Amino acid sequence: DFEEIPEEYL
Amino acid sequence: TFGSGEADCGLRPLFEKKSLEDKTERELLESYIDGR
Amino acid sequence: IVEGSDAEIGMSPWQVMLFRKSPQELLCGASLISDRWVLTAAHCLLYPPWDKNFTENDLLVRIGKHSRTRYERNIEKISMLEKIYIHPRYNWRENLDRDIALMKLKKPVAFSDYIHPVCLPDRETAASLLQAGYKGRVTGWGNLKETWGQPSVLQVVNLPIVERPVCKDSTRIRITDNMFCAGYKPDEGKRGDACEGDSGGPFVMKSPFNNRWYQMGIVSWGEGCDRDGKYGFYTHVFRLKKWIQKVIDQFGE
Ligand SMILES: CN(C)C(=O)NN(CCCCN)C(=O)O
Ligand SMILES: *[C@@H]1O[C@H](CO)[C@@H](O)[C@H](O)[C@H]1NC(C)=O
Repeated sequence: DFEEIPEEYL
Repeated sequence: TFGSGEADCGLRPLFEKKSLEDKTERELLESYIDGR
Repeated sequence: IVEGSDAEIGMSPWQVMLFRKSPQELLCGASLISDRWVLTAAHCLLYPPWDKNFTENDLLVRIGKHSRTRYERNIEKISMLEKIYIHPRYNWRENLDRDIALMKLKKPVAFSDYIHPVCLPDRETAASLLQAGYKGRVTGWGNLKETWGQPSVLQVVNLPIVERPVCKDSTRIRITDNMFCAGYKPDEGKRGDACEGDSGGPFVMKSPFNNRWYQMGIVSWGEGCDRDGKYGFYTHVFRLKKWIQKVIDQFGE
């Protein structure tokens, strides 16, 4: 249910 | 960061800093046997 | 949070979201105590009986949020953890005594209208506010009910601190001086409680002497959510302050 976060944070 | 928290700590930009109160803070204050 | 309401925007700018990288999930709440430090409950990170042992690299901290699932572009800030510190005497074997831990951010976060740290109480603040009947506030994106659903936006609820004896008499768990309980009595006809998803979040109070918000507790444990005759237990931040100072001074701030 979580909207995708930016890949820079992954 | 520490003792008594920060410096500007605990003062909300959208509330305390502008002198606005949130919708239920009164509740708290009134339980401390009525606030300041 | 059970029986709370939607928070207003910027109402708990120190509210932090402990976020699981993968799977992507809300682990617990937390609080911003300075530009590089977050405070949470040890159990949110370590709990051997359930095989829970989170590491720096397993998590993300999201600050300035309002919406639970949305990625609030241009509002929230996501940071990485440099290091986790759990209280050397956190007691996960018996009653979660000393359930507290500090997380050092990889980089300082910048304050904004939606991100601002809370103060840690001093002896005197503690002495004056930490009294039966005085109310504190808890916030979080946890469940809305014991078994059920979930909120869209940050929730809030104000609850009264409860006398130690009533606390003790409500459970079979051995309560320590490092905890306090709060919530209404069945009698009170007013409900509310933290629930799953809210742990590690702050219990805060506003000083009538200086208008600042102080975090007196951390959402730690409770039997069910909002059950009658049961209370929420919170870590007593003040009692554990020395350890907090110690760590921030010996390692950064
Ligand atoms: C031992 N105590 C204090 C409890 O509250 N029991 N628990 C343990 C929950 C802790 C899991 N990370 C629970 O009832 O979920
Ligand atoms: C948690 O994991 C760390 C390694 O990352 C380990 O040193 C520690 O022993 C673990 N805690 C336990 C298993 O109680």
